[PDB]
Amino acid sequence: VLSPADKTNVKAAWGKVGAHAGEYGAEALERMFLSFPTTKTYFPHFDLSHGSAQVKGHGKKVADALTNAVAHVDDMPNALSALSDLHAHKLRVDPVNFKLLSHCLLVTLAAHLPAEFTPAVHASLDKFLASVSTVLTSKYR
Amino acid sequence: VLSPADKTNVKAAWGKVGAHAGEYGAEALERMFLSFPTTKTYFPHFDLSHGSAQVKGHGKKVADALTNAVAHVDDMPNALSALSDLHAHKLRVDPVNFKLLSHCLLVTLAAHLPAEFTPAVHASLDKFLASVSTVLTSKYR
Amino acid sequence: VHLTPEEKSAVTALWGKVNVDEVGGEALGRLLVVYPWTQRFFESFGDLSTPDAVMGNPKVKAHGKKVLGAFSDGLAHLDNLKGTFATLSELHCDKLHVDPENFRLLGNVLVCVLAHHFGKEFTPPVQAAYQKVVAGVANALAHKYH
Amino acid sequence: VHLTPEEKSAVTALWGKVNVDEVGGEALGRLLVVYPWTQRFFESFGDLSTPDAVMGNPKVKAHGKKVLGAFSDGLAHLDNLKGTFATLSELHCDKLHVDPENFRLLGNVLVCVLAHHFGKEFTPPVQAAYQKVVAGVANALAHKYH
Ligand code: HEM
Ligand code: HEM
Ligand code: HEM
Ligand code: HEM
Repeated sequence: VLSPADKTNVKAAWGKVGAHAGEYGAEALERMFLSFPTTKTYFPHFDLSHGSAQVKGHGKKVADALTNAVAHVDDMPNALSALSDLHAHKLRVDPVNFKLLSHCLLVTLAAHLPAEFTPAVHASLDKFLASVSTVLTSKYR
Repeated sequence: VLSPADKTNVKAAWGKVGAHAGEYGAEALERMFLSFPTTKTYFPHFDLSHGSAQVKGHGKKVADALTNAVAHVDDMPNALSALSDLHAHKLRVDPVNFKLLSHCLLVTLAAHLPAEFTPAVHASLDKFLASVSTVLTSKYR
Repeated sequence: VHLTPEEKSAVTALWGKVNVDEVGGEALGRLLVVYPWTQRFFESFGDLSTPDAVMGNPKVKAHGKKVLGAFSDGLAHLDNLKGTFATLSELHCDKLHVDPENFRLLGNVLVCVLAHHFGKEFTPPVQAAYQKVVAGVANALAHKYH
Repeated sequence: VHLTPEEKSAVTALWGKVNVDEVGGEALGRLLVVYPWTQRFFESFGDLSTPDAVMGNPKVKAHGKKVLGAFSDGLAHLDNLKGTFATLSELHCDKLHVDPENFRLLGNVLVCVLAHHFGKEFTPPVQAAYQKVVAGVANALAHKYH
């Protein structure tokens, strides 16, 4: 469960991210494709080169979903419901991959939040992305 | 989430286990120690030899916990509250190992329930053990 | 992956009793039932609407025969799994875009099917040997993924 | 796992800037904060009750120095990680009873610590190189587990 401190930490971190959310989402995907090449199997229709507009556009959408999740941190299953449907029944991304993207989002946040990425905030963000991942896979079966 | 059909399937399959619950628990543990030897790092205080009283005793405790969960499948968090506490605060078994024991329980059930282990029941049992595992790790952080 | 001589003997002996077409259809069917997201590769295969429809689907059964046939052949080369499955690894990465986690899920389902099929003959030591094998095959099929 | 010559250069270049003592304490401290069940191996280490207590704990810092020191030594040895860590692998299995999953967790935390400390310099290709490295070290340390 996300604690009140977790929720405070997540809002603070994501708030500092602010308008860079989309750029950081794209960076996290890029990190994912390089660090965990098997994740590329879900994007054969993308140019996955550095600076790809397709990766940039998808990163914007991922980031916006996370912003929406933060804004509904007490009511995340409904906020993410359409994305839970989409991943469960259309995209059908193996659940194992959400941990990979979550790690890469954490790494991206670390690389951009020198002041904010304390051990406590680190822990909260890890819990939050695991929670988002759990919601996103909740309708798989 | 566990559907009504999942609950029906689990109750029927585990009902058949009946008096063999402890035996099957011990067998699952032995299968786990042999197939996934890293799990032995949590039992250096046990005689892990085949047929040991320690492994038989622990198998029975694991099995009875599952019977408790099956009997209270509508509210497993409350049913397993003491056990969730125990694993989170004291045993601190890494969450990855719950999938290992769950696979070995599933294999043990498949080997003893030829009539009952249909594809649908297979799926329901896998979901149920994953749900139990989620409850037992829910308080880890 | 490294099997002992007795483990290799155990694998070979049990597999001699396997109807590969039958176990292949059963394992692939159960994969699609137990882990339904794996259905994403098989939109062309027709009716997958229920467990019975999946298990009874002749295209599901056909691909099951094909996959487990290749698995079976690979058991002749337990000393070279990486090399034996290298060209299939390339194909699955380059053209089929199959997440290697699918290979691990199928290995797990296969172990369940063998346990269901063989009952008590699928002893804890025989299972441990087969776990090494399905891990090794999955690792071999994943090796070329770049 | 095997690193590209260019991945090796990226690893070596970044590590020349790493204060192994400090990064080591930071990484072990964060492991105990982010994945607090890992504190199970450090019962005698004193106060671990809050994040500030964990990070400031002298025994945590000292052990972090020790652990990352051995990590560092291994980076001279990237084509032979299994041989390099064989002795410590046996120790962790036989005497310390440490689930090798802990090595993967520490690997993840170390990558986060490097990103946090180095910022933009920790580029996606440099991270990718370090992921291969921490995976290889974790695998090498898990290798002797029977
Ligand atoms: C925090 C985790 C994730 C979030 C918030 C997220 C969110 C999203 C969003 C918002 C979309 C666009 C939906 C639309 O346009 O209707 C999307 C699509 C997609 N996602 Fe996820 N996703 C996550 C994890 C993943 C992972 C781990 C993978 C695979 C490695 C993945 C693969 C895809 C693919 C292939 C698409 C379609 C892309 C396209 O063809 O345009 N997602 N996701
Ligand atoms: C997945 C379902 C699991 C269930 C239902 C379960 C249940 C239990 C129960 C009922 C006990 C005894 C509690 C008591 O004596 O008050 C116990 C203890 C224990 N469990 Fe879990 N457990 C599970 C998973 C695991 C796993 C995966 C591991 C490690 C691989 C593990 C490691 C232990 C250990 C080391 C003990 C203490 C054994 C002893 O000293 O007697 N458990 N568990
Ligand atoms: C032991 C594991 C596996 C083995 C040995 C294996 C082997 C094979 C072989 C021999 C082929 C035919 C290649 C050709 O015609 O050139 C094939 C094709 C294919 N495989 Fe795999 N496979 C395995 C697992 C999987 C899994 C788990 C999936 C997806 C869930 C999968 C998806 C596919 C698909 C979509 C094709 C193309 C089928 C077609 O074109 O009709 N494979 N595989
Ligand atoms: C991943 C890279 C790691 C390396 C290279 C490493 C290396 C070492 C070394 C050199 C020692 C000293 C052994 C001696 O003096 O005989 C040690 C001890 C120890 N390590 Fe590891 N270690 C690693 C990860 C871990 C992790 C992640 C954990 C647990 C979370 C762990 C648990 C321990 C424990 C409990 C000791 C004994 C500490 C004591 O004296 O109380 N190690 N390790």
